[PDB]
Amino acid sequence: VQARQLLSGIVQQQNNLLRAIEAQQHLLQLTVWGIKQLQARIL
Amino acid sequence: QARQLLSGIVQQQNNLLRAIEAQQHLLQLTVWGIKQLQARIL
Amino acid sequence: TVQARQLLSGIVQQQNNLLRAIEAQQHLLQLTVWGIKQLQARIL
Amino acid sequence: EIEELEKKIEELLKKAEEQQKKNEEELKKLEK
Amino acid sequence: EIEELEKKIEELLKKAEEQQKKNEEELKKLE
Amino acid sequence: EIEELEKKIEELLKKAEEQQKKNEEELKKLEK
Repeated sequence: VQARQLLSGIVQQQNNLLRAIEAQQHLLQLTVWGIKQLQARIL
Repeated sequence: QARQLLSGIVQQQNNLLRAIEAQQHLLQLTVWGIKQLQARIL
Repeated sequence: TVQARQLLSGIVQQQNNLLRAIEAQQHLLQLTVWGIKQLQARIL
Repeated sequence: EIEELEKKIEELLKKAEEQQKKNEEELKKLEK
Repeated sequence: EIEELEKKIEELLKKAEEQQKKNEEELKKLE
Repeated sequence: EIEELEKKIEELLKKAEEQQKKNEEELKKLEK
Protein backbone atom coordinates (compact mmCIF):
# COMPACT_ATOMS: atom_id res chain seq x y z
CA VAL A 1 0.00 0.00 0.00
CA GLN A 2 3.12 2.15 0.08
CA ALA A 3 3.37 1.87 -3.71
CA ARG A 4 -0.30 2.76 -4.24
CA GLN A 5 0.21 5.90 -6.34
CA LEU A 6 2.87 4.10 -8.40
CA LEU A 7 0.64 1.09 -9.05
CA SER A 8 -2.20 3.43 -10.07
CA GLY A 9 0.15 5.17 -12.49
CA ILE A 10 1.32 1.79 -13.83
CA VAL A 11 -2.25 0.57 -14.42
CA GLN A 12 -3.17 3.83 -16.13
CA GLN A 13 0.05 3.54 -18.15
CA GLN A 14 -0.98 0.10 -19.33
CA ASN A 15 -4.30 1.50 -20.57
CA ASN A 16 -2.37 4.30 -22.28
CA LEU A 17 -0.25 1.75 -24.14
CA LEU A 18 -3.24 -0.45 -24.95
CA ARG A 19 -5.16 2.50 -26.45
CA ALA A 20 -2.11 3.52 -28.47
CA ILE A 21 -1.68 -0.02 -29.83
CA GLU A 22 -5.36 -0.24 -30.74
CA ALA A 23 -5.17 3.07 -32.58
CA GLN A 24 -2.09 1.85 -34.44
CA GLN A 25 -4.02 -1.31 -35.32
CA HIS A 26 -6.69 0.78 -37.00
CA LEU A 27 -4.07 2.70 -39.00
CA LEU A 28 -2.16 -0.47 -39.96
CA GLN A 29 -5.40 -1.95 -41.18
CA LEU A 30 -6.01 1.14 -43.35
CA THR A 31 -2.53 0.73 -44.87
CA VAL A 32 -3.27 -2.94 -45.53
CA TRP A 33 -6.29 -2.02 -47.63
CA GLY A 34 -4.41 0.83 -49.27
CA ILE A 35 -1.77 -1.64 -50.44
CA LYS A 36 -4.43 -4.11 -51.59
CA GLN A 37 -6.20 -1.42 -53.61
CA LEU A 38 -2.94 -0.50 -55.34
CA GLN A 39 -2.19 -4.17 -56.03
CA ALA A 40 -5.56 -4.51 -57.73
CA ARG A 41 -4.93 -1.41 -59.82
CA ILE A 42 -1.69 -2.81 -61.18
CA LEU A 43 -2.83 -6.40 -61.65
CA GLN B 1 2.01 -6.21 -0.66
CA ALA B 2 -0.42 -6.43 -3.60
CA ARG B 3 0.51 -9.67 -5.36
CA GLN B 4 -2.71 -10.18 -7.30
CA LEU B 5 -2.56 -6.80 -9.05
CA LEU B 6 1.15 -7.26 -9.74
CA SER B 7 0.54 -10.69 -11.31
CA GLY B 8 -2.13 -9.14 -13.51
CA ILE B 9 0.15 -6.25 -14.49
CA VAL B 10 2.98 -8.61 -15.48
CA GLN B 11 0.53 -10.73 -17.48
CA GLN B 12 -0.79 -7.50 -19.04
CA GLN B 13 2.75 -6.52 -20.01
CA ASN B 14 3.20 -9.81 -21.83
CA ASN B 15 -0.14 -9.24 -23.55
CA LEU B 16 0.99 -5.83 -24.81
CA LEU B 17 4.41 -7.10 -25.83
CA ARG B 18 2.83 -9.97 -27.75
CA ALA B 19 0.45 -7.58 -29.51
CA ILE B 20 3.27 -5.20 -30.52
CA GLU B 21 5.31 -8.14 -31.82
CA ALA B 22 2.36 -9.27 -33.95
CA GLN B 23 1.94 -5.71 -35.24
CA GLN B 24 5.62 -5.65 -36.16
CA HIS B 25 5.15 -8.80 -38.23
CA LEU B 26 2.25 -7.15 -40.03
CA LEU B 27 4.18 -3.88 -40.49
CA GLN B 28 7.05 -5.88 -42.02
CA LEU B 29 4.60 -7.36 -44.52
CA THR B 30 3.28 -3.93 -45.45
CA VAL B 31 6.82 -2.63 -45.91
CA TRP B 32 7.51 -5.39 -48.43
CA GLY B 33 4.17 -4.95 -50.13
CA ILE B 34 4.99 -1.30 -50.69
CA LYS B 35 8.48 -2.10 -52.00
CA GLN B 36 6.99 -4.64 -54.40
CA LEU B 37 4.57 -1.99 -55.64
CA GLN B 38 7.36 0.58 -56.00
CA ALA B 39 9.20 -1.98 -58.14
CA ARG B 40 6.14 -2.29 -60.38
CA ILE B 41 5.19 1.42 -60.33
CA LEU B 42 8.26 3.63 -59.71
CA THR C 1 5.87 -1.54 0.05
CA VAL C 2 9.58 -2.65 0.22
CA GLN C 3 8.99 -6.06 -1.38
CA ALA C 4 8.05 -5.93 -5.08
CA ARG C 5 10.26 -2.77 -5.37
CA GLN C 6 12.50 -4.81 -7.68
CA LEU C 7 9.46 -6.03 -9.64
CA LEU C 8 8.00 -2.48 -9.68
CA SER C 9 11.31 -1.18 -11.08
CA GLY C 10 11.27 -3.91 -13.76
CA ILE C 11 7.64 -3.13 -14.65
CA VAL C 12 8.34 0.60 -14.99
CA GLN C 13 11.40 -0.08 -17.15
CA GLN C 14 9.24 -2.54 -19.08
CA GLN C 15 6.67 0.16 -19.77
CA ASN C 16 9.37 2.45 -21.12
CA ASN C 17 10.52 -0.31 -23.45
CA LEU C 18 6.98 -0.92 -24.72
CA LEU C 19 6.43 2.81 -25.13
CA ARG C 20 9.67 3.23 -27.09
CA ALA C 21 8.79 0.20 -29.24
CA ILE C 22 5.34 1.64 -30.02
CA GLU C 23 6.83 5.05 -30.82
CA ALA C 24 9.34 3.49 -33.24
CA GLN C 25 6.53 1.55 -34.92
CA GLN C 26 4.61 4.80 -35.29
CA HIS C 27 7.53 6.32 -37.19
CA LEU C 28 7.62 3.26 -39.42
CA LEU C 29 3.83 3.36 -39.87
CA GLN C 30 4.18 7.04 -40.78
CA LEU C 31 6.68 6.06 -43.49
CA THR C 32 4.40 3.38 -44.90
CA VAL C 33 1.54 5.88 -45.02
CA TRP C 34 3.55 8.27 -47.18
CA GLY C 35 4.85 5.43 -49.34
CA ILE C 36 1.27 4.42 -50.08
CA LYS C 37 0.26 8.01 -50.81
CA GLN C 38 3.19 8.40 -53.19
CA LEU C 39 2.12 5.24 -55.02
CA GLN C 40 -1.50 6.41 -55.10
CA ALA C 41 -0.33 9.60 -56.77
CA ARG C 42 1.50 7.54 -59.38
CA ILE C 43 -1.35 5.07 -60.07
CA LEU C 44 -4.63 6.47 -58.74
CA GLU D 1 -0.69 -14.39 -43.67
CA ILE D 2 -2.05 -10.84 -43.31
CA GLU D 3 -5.48 -12.05 -42.24
CA GLU D 4 -3.95 -14.48 -39.76
CA LEU D 5 -1.98 -11.60 -38.28
CA GLU D 6 -5.04 -9.34 -38.09
CA LYS D 7 -6.90 -12.13 -36.28
CA LYS D 8 -3.98 -12.71 -33.89
CA ILE D 9 -3.61 -9.01 -33.10
CA GLU D 10 -7.30 -8.46 -32.40
CA GLU D 11 -7.38 -11.56 -30.16
CA LEU D 12 -4.39 -10.31 -28.17
CA LEU D 13 -5.95 -6.86 -27.82
CA LYS D 14 -9.23 -8.43 -26.68
CA LYS D 15 -7.24 -10.35 -24.07
CA ALA D 16 -5.45 -7.15 -23.03
CA GLU D 17 -8.79 -5.33 -22.67
CA GLU D 18 -10.11 -8.08 -20.38
CA GLN D 19 -6.93 -7.95 -18.31
CA GLN D 20 -7.15 -4.17 -18.08
CA LYS D 21 -10.59 -4.44 -16.49
CA LYS D 22 -9.43 -7.08 -14.02
CA ASN D 23 -6.40 -4.95 -13.08
CA GLU D 24 -8.54 -1.84 -12.54
CA GLU D 25 -10.90 -3.85 -10.33
CA GLU D 26 -7.98 -5.27 -8.34
CA LEU D 27 -6.55 -1.77 -7.98
CA LYS D 28 -9.92 -0.59 -6.64
CA LYS D 29 -9.90 -3.30 -3.96
CA LEU D 30 -6.82 -1.56 -2.53
CA GLU D 31 -8.67 1.79 -2.84
CA LYS D 32 -7.12 2.74 -6.21
CA GLU E 1 -9.20 9.06 -41.59
CA ILE E 2 -5.42 8.62 -41.79
CA GLU E 3 -4.83 12.07 -40.33
CA GLU E 4 -7.25 11.72 -37.41
CA LEU E 5 -5.59 8.42 -36.57
CA GLU E 6 -2.08 9.84 -36.66
CA LYS E 7 -3.24 12.75 -34.49
CA LYS E 8 -4.94 10.35 -32.08
CA ILE E 9 -1.86 8.12 -31.84
CA GLU E 10 0.50 11.01 -31.24
CA GLU E 11 -1.68 12.39 -28.43
CA LEU E 12 -1.88 8.98 -26.75
CA LEU E 13 1.89 8.56 -26.92
CA LYS E 14 2.44 12.02 -25.46
CA LYS E 15 0.04 11.12 -22.66
CA ALA E 16 2.01 7.91 -22.14
CA GLU E 17 5.28 9.88 -22.05
CA GLU E 18 3.84 12.17 -19.39
CA GLN E 19 2.73 9.16 -17.35
CA GLN E 20 6.10 7.48 -17.85
CA LYS E 21 7.88 10.46 -16.27
CA LYS E 22 5.40 10.51 -13.37
CA ASN E 23 5.86 6.78 -12.76
CA GLU E 24 9.64 7.08 -12.95
CA GLU E 25 9.50 10.00 -10.49
CA GLU E 26 7.26 8.08 -8.09
CA LEU E 27 9.52 5.03 -8.37
CA LYS E 28 12.31 7.30 -7.10
CA LYS E 29 10.28 8.63 -4.15
CA LEU E 30 9.30 5.05 -3.25
CA GLU E 31 12.97 4.03 -3.49
CA GLU F 1 15.58 4.72 -42.69
CA ILE F 2 13.07 1.88 -42.99
CA GLU F 3 15.95 -0.52 -42.25
CA GLU F 4 17.09 1.55 -39.25
CA LEU F 5 13.55 1.52 -37.85
CA GLU F 6 13.11 -2.23 -38.26
CA LYS F 7 16.43 -2.77 -36.49
CA LYS F 8 15.53 -0.42 -33.63
CA ILE F 9 12.09 -1.99 -33.18
CA GLU F 10 13.38 -5.56 -33.07
CA GLU F 11 16.12 -4.45 -30.63
CA LEU F 12 13.55 -2.90 -28.31
CA LEU F 13 11.30 -5.97 -28.52
CA LYS F 14 14.19 -8.29 -27.71
CA LYS F 15 15.02 -6.01 -24.79
CA ALA F 16 11.37 -6.13 -23.69
CA GLU F 17 11.40 -9.94 -23.93
CA GLU F 18 14.42 -10.09 -21.64
CA GLN F 19 12.71 -7.89 -19.07
CA GLN F 20 9.50 -9.88 -19.31
CA LYS F 21 11.41 -12.99 -18.24
CA LYS F 22 13.13 -10.98 -15.50
CA ASN F 23 9.78 -9.66 -14.27
CA GLU F 24 8.19 -13.12 -14.28
CA GLU F 25 11.19 -14.48 -12.35
CA GLU F 26 10.88 -11.71 -9.77
CA LEU F 27 7.14 -12.27 -9.44
CA LYS F 28 7.75 -15.97 -8.79
CA LYS F 29 10.35 -15.04 -6.18
CA LEU F 30 7.73 -13.00 -4.28
CA GLU F 31 6.30 -16.39 -3.16
CA LYS F 32 7.40 -18.67 -0.33
